[PDB]
Parts: sequence; C-alpha cells; structure tokens
Amino acid sequence: AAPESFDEVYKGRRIQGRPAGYEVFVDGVQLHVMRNADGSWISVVSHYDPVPTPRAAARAAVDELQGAPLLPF
Amino acid sequence: TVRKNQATLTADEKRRFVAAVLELKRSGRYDEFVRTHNEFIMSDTDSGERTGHRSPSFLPWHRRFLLDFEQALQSVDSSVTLPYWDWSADRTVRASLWAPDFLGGTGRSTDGRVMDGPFAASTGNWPINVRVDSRTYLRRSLGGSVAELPTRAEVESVLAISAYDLPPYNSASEGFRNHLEGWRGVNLHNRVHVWVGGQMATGVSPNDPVFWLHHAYVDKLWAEWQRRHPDSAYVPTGGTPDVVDLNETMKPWNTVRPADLLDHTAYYTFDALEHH
Ligand SMILES: [O-][O-]
Ligand SMILES: [Cu+2]
Ligand SMILES: [Cu+2]
Ligand SMILES: [Cu+2]
Ligand SMILES: [Cu+2]
Repeated sequence: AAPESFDEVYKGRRIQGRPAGYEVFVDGVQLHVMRNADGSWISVVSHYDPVPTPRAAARAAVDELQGAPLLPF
Repeated sequence: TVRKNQATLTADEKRRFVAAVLELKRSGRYDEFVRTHNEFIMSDTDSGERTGHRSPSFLPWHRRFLLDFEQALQSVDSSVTLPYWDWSADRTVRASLWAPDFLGGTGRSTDGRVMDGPFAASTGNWPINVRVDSRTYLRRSLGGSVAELPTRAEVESVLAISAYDLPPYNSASEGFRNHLEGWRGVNLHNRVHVWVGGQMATGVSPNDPVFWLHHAYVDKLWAEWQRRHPDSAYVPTGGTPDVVDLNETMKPWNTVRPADLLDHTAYYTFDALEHH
C-alpha cells in the first residue's frame, strides 16, 4: 500500500503528497520522487540521499531550494 | 590515454582540462551530457527497467558515459584525459582540486553559490541550463550535508567484497556494485555526491565538472576490484528481466554491452593500478 497523503506548510512553502505510484508538489509544482526497494525515498533534488518518507523527501527539497521556485520536470 | 590523479596534474594540464570543458559548455555539447544523465536518474527504478544506476550496469554504463565525455574533450584538445579524484585521500576543502586554478571552492553560505574558479557564475562561462532547482549558478556546500568523505579503510572493506552483484540486482543488493554505489553499507559513491552538495546532490549532477573526476575514481575502484578478484566477473549473465545482462546492449548507445567495457585497458590506463 502507498504512503498516506500529506499537506503542510514547511519553511514557508506548501508541500503536498498523494498516492497516484506517488506524487509530491512544492508550491503546486510537481517534484520527481522515487521509492527505493527498502522503503526509503529520494527526490530529483536530493537523489543520492535516502530519507524515510515522501514527506521527508519534500522537506529535503524545500531545504535544498533555499526559496527558489521549482521548475517542472 | 592515461587517467591521472587530479592531485598530480601540472599547471598546464589543469589549464587545458578547464579550457576543454568550457568549450564543450560554450558549444552546447556539455549540457546534453547533463540531460542524458538526468533522464536515466529519473527512469532507473528498483522494480522496473534500470540501466545507468541502482543496477549491475551502473559501472559499465558510467564507464561508457565517461568515455563519451572524454572523447568529446579530446575533440577540443587531444592531450586532455579525465583525471580522477581520490576522495579517500583528498578529503578536505583545501585539496588543490578545489583551488581557483582547477574547480573552484565551496559555495558561500547564503545561497550555495560558488564564487571562485573557472566555473563560478560571475565568469559568465558556466550557466546552469539543465536544471530542476530554478537557480542558474553553480552551487556547492562541501561537507555541509554529510560530514565526512569515505576513508581508505572504508573503501578497502568494499573492495574486499568478492561478488560483483547479487539478485535482486537493485538498490537492495548485497555485493560489490551496490556497496560501491552506496545504497547499502558504509556508502562510497552516493555519499560523495551528498558531500559536495549543490547540483552534485541532484539528478543534474554533471552540472558540476567534479562529477567526472568523482566517476573516474569510482571507475578506478572497479578496476582495482577486478585486480583483487580475478575469479569474479560481471553478473548477471543472461535472461534477467529489466537488468542489463553481460552480453546485452545498453541504452542509450544500444551498440555496446557490459562485456565490451570490462577491460578498461582497451581504452585507457591509470597512472598507477596495483596488480593482483
Ligand atoms: O550517479 O551520478
Ligand atoms: Cu550517473
Ligand atoms: Cu528518480
Ligand atoms: Cu555519481
Ligand atoms: Cu590470486
């Protein structure tokens, strides 16, 4: 079963996730994410650094972006 | 045709490498390497087709990708070869690698922007065009997101693993390839990307010229592993869904197989490579 959906404001920016296998958005812009066999997640802006959940990947992306808009992939 | 430790380059070799990389960028060729790599990063998955990463072909795929890049450099200046970065030895920000005459240093704290070296945004010579993070300047945070590069003792532990790879041939595997890649164990290759930070931590990691020097040393570790384990070879060897078997061809080239890339000496040698 896929992770639960989420929606929160993290460091001033809206992050959302939902089962689709799973989609994440930063301020309404889709962020490419991927699930590893062991259940961890990465995103295209943190793609060598597994984190435990898609919300953690969205948060890691906000950290990475330092305020910058995400470009569509 | 000799790949040298970056720390040993002469001033003239550094100048010619930088100029050749900047000309590939100016002509638009460099960015298409960045784009190819990101496409494979985003498509290689543990339960589906996987070629460039998280799979046995991670090593021959990057060997051929680096050969493509080196050949492009040699079309600009035939004397240039890819150097390699031994991050187990040159492990601090004061390594000459990060000097203004080579790759430039770490990014400033406000926005990660690299402020010196030939690839600093201020030079006008290194626009970041293929991107996901919308910013257009090279960024790094050396040692920011993880605080140590692998040590030699860690590298040696990985080199001692005898099996090249094991089912399920993905990020969950035991074996040499996945411990070198870093998804399991003490973590060599993925940790180095995390350590550099900035674009090197993303699917558009070839935006940083250190990408090539990192992968040339990963590639050297594959060659060292072979010398330690003459009785071990690439697996799988036939009939494996979603994974490139030994004699199967690899995208995007379609005309080369892992079998064609196991012996690096067909293409280059190293300044030094231990014999078994
Ligand atoms: O893997 O870069
Ligand atoms: Cu790669
Ligand atoms: Cu991905
Ligand atoms: Cu890499
Ligand atoms: Cu022997």
